[PDB]
Amino acid sequence: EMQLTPFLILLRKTLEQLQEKDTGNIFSEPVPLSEVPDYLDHIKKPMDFFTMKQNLEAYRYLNFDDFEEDFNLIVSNCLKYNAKDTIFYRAAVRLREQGGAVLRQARRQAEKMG
Repeated sequence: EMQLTPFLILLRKTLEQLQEKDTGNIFSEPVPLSEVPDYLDHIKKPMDFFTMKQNLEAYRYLNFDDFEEDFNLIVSNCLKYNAKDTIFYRAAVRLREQGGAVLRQARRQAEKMG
């Protein structure tokens, strides 16, 4: 029923909006494992906005929940790995806060499609 192209257009816009909230671009690329050698010790599934864009374009997000789940991993991995008193941890809290409103608006648009 629901068409694929307008859904992917929405996800592209939503991803851009989420990225815009990450003003430091600290989530724009994968955590460099060369520089954080213990990262995979703690984090089961790394995620970042570039990997999300690739997934998007590989038609790997066919419902809103799967897209939102990867965004949430960006946040949750960061909260997990970094101490509370760091800029990184607080950036993840802020992203959670500001990304929430973005996601809620985008999900309503997706619901209007079905």
